[PDB]
Amino acid sequence: ATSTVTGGYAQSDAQGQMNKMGGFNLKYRYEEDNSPLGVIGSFTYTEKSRTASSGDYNKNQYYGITAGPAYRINDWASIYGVVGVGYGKFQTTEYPTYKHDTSDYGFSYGAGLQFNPMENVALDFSYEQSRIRSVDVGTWIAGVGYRF
Repeated sequence: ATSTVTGGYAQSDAQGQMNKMGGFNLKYRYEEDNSPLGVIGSFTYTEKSRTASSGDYNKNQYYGITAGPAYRINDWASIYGVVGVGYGKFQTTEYPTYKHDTSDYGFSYGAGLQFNPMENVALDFSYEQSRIRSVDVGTWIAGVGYRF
């Protein structure tokens, strides 16, 4: 009741001399009447398969937490806007100790369309933009969920 479970897949665009990335997203939503908006929170984790040479594989991970108000249109015209914080960090494989890891945060903004009936048959699609340092992020997500 008054809860939603959605899972989706994200693809992130690569800048020249780089590779694409994949992300998994989980979302929770609260059910609200017309006059208060619905609250959605999403957690995203980025992953990349190992690359040639074991010197640098899946070293970099990205974490993002976003929150925003959904507006429910009875037609398939629903509008959601969300803002989050995303950061990247390098983690040690296990034993090889070194002091080269770095961390940086950026602000992401996204918008999506939503059409939902009861049960799993509700779908949402959103695009997210990360603000432009020497690498710029473009992410498209598609998720499916159910309510109560």
